[PDB]
Amino acid sequence: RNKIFISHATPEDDDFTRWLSLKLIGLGYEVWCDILFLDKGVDFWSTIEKEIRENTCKFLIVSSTAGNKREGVLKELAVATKVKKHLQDDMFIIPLAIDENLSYDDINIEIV
Amino acid sequence: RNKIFISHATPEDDDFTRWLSLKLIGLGYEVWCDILFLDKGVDFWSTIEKEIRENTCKFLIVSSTAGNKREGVLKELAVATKVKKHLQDDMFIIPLAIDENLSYDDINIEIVRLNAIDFKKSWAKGLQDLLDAFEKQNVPDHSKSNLLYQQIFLHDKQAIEKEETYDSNWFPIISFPNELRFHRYDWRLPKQFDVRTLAFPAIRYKEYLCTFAWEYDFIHQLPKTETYNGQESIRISTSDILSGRYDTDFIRNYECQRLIVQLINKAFELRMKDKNVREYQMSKTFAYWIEKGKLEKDKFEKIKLVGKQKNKYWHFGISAAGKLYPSPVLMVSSHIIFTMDGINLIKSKSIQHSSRRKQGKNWWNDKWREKLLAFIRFLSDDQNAIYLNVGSEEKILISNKPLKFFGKMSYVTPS
Amino acid sequence: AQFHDQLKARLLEHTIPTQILRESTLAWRDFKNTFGAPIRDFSKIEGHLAWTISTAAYYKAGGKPWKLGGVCYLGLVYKKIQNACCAAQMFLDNGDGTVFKGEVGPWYNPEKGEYHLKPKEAKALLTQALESYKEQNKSYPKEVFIHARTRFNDEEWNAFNEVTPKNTNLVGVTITKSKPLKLYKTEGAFPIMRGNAYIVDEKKAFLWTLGFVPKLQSTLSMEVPNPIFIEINKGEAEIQQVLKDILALTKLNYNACIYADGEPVTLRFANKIGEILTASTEIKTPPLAFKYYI
Amino acid sequence: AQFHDQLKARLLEHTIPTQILRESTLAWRDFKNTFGAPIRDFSKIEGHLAW
Amino acid sequence: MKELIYIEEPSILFAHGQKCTDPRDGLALFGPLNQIYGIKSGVVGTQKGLQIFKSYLDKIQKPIYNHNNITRPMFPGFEAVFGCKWESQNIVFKEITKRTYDLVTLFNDKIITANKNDEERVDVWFVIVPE
Amino acid sequence: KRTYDLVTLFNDKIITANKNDEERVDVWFVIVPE
RNA sequence: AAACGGCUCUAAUCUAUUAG
DNA sequence: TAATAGATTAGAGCCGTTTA
Ligand SMILES: [Mg+2]
Repeated sequence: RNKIFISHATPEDDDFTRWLSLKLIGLGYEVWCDILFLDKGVDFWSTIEKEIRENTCKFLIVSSTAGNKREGVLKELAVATKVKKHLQDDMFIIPLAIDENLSYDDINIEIV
Repeated sequence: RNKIFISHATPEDDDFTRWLSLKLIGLGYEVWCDILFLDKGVDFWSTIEKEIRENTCKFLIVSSTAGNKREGVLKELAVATKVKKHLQDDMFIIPLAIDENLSYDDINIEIVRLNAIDFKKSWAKGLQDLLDAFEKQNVPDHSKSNLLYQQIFLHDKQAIEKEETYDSNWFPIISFPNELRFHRYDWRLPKQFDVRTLAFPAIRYKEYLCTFAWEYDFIHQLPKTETYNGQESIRISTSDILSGRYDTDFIRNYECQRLIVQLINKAFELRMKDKNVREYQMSKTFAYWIEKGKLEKDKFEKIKLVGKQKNKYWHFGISAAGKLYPSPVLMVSSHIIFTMDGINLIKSKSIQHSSRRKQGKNWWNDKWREKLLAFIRFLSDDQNAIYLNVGSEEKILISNKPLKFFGKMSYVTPS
Repeated sequence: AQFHDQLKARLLEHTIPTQILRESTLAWRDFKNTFGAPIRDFSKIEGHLAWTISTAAYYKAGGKPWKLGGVCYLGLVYKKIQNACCAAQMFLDNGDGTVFKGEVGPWYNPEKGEYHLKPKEAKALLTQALESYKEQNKSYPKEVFIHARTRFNDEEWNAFNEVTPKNTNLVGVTITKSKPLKLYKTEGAFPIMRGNAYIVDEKKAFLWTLGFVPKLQSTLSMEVPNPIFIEINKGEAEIQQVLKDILALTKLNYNACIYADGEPVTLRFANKIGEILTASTEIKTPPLAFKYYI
Repeated sequence: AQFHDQLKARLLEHTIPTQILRESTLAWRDFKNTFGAPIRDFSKIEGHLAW
Repeated sequence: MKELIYIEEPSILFAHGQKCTDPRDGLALFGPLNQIYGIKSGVVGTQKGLQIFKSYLDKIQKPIYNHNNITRPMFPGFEAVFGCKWESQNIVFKEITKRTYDLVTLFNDKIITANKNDEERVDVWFVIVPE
Repeated sequence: KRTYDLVTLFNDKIITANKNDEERVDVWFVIVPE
């Protein structure tokens, strides 16, 4: 369960997620990033789910304008909601607002 | 593009897949269940690709706990996700959750966002939900299939939570004479005389005359009963009998209410001979019915009581039996009495039974209830009561409104 | 008049599931009244006729068309010959199946009009039922749901309560039809709907085992339905549980393929097998399974 | 000695087609002579046996 | 006004563990609990009785409609509902060519000789009585 | 006697099942123990 | 007796009472 | 033994096929 998860838009939002991940391993915390640790030649969604609901203390959702509407982030956040309900852990879901463009209203109703 | 695809866990989810497959085929939709449509020989993975990509309209994945981790269904679901992205059609995949041993928090991410159609404990109502969804999304014979379609929806029709009021058969006895009197006609009443022939209701019980009438009422037909001492008669209040509080070595409780019951019955019998209504001797009791032409257009209060059927005449009649177990009530029973032309009763009872069944072929709750209420109201003297002459000063009062019931659960009447 | 039941009774010794079919039933169009429509008009219910015939055939062929969802419902009926009490029992086994055997060996009360069991006959009946339950479910029933069309006298109830084992609260139910309560509906033209229960007492009630149906959009009974009086005259039990169990018993009518019947099926099947048993001479250890009777 | 004969005779009144199958026939491999091959060697005849 | 309490209609099991209310719908949807492989019908009646039984059996094998299907469900055909073979070409026919006792004895002896003497196995004897 | 009782056990099992049990049996395979 | 109901008819018994 | 009632009970027949 001891791991930190970062979900994000894959094509556009890579620099911040990579930087945050590398800083986190530098501090000592374990991370799982889909552009760093998702190994080539695996079932990417199956491993994503296994990591979400098997080894994940925290689930961080980068909240860029495109990332919020992104289907992969939506599925990841949905199972994040399910596992948050299961583990009973408080504040297991942590959003990260990185863009000044999107406002408070514009964020999708799940993570508001 | 008109085809339905049903991916499933092959080793342990066959039965539901086949049932749904033939049900959908019988509904007109084209299905591609693998165990029922995959040709032998053909490259199965390439053929599944071709079906999913080229002609599959909707994707139905089963969410059994054996599934959602099976490689084959996962691969078909990944291809289904790709076709969902390509088609940009909402809810192209329609998951079905048949297993109750997995929760919605254990569904794989590929279909976790989509709402699973409920199949957990009722496959037929789940199929009705699925077909409702298919109609909603306009998923792709004209007499046979509609029967199955209606049967799926009608298999689970139930009672709507609505309040309904019911007119019952029992009529309450609003009031009654307060005292039951046993007169001491030890020698005044002839021992071989028939008590039922008395003009007023009474019974020869224990060499007493049990009746609700005054001791001097039985004079015209029993002159020798005159000059009778009132102290000899023993009087018991009717309220004590009805409440069951009265019990003596003289008369037992059960005998006392049996006696008042038969007194009420005899009062009815001796009353309706005055109420302008003829009688018919059924096997157990008497049924009172009105002859034809005695009512204006043969109706009372917008309800007909005598009419024409197959050259003969039918008359609605009633039979009364008082009982006191729940409360003092008079149970009525409805009958049809049959005549040549409304004036002459039918002697043969086989013809009577056949004609009663024929007239009861098309009579229903509204007709039966309205005719019973109309007959009871016609027998009534005043607005809300029927008088039975149990005494020259005491009368039995029968309510005009039957015991109304009410219920929290009922139905919508088909039109 | 005594052809079918006598034939079944004669065939009873050597178990042979037999189904009697009238020639006018299968082909009702050929035989008419000689002046018009056929004597038996099956046009409207031909599919229903096939349903019933197929269900009966599948039942007599050793198949179980439908089941029901630690209580032994023992419904016994008295037959006029000396009076013969013949019972049908139903309960749920360990494997969730509905064991619906009979309770046969009709016990004979010599009194002409006393539809009650003598202490010895009642003892034999209840010990047979309890032994059948013990051999079927490997343990004694929690509560035997004895029911009948007649009220139980004191002596037979004492015999039942002294033959029963411990921790077996036994309850008797008297189910009577033709009780004059013709409850109508004032607003609509459609009768009271099946399933209504009128609690007229903590022990006695009116159960509407038949009536209008929302699912069939029609009525199981022509005219106005007649409720059946359910009286818990003996034994201690809740009236609502008794009504629910009666409606549950109202579903095991294997002899037909119909939604439901006006009376519990246990009573009806006990009456049918009793008619079979009394149709002919005595049979020692009768088959006790309805495929041979209905 | 007379188990099969008596059993088949007592089933004659209530007609019941019965087949007596010895355990040593259906699953002959399990029962062994305690020092070697099974007491009934059906290996050569299995299909025939089934037949 | 007296309260009419409601007893919910119980549901009866069917194939695959499913529950329904009407047998005529639970059978048509899912089918019976246990599987038999078929019905070897035996018919004890006249030649006309055998012909009538055969004709009605062939009619049964195909779906048959009621006059009003909403109130009373259709019959989808024997094989559709029960999944069991009850064909009319597998009939064991025993032709027949105090009066109550003798009439019973005729069919009785036919059935007893059939079940005892003859080798063909019959699961249910359809005594097609005349009229 | 011992043969009689051993036969009678399988016997009355078979008649009890043919008479009481609802399920049809075309042929009863008495697996005689060894 | 495919079957279930509505009705119709008949009979019997149990109480209590009166006449044998 | 007969009669007069009510309450239970059982037997058979007889007709319609459950309003769209
Ligand atoms: Mg039957």
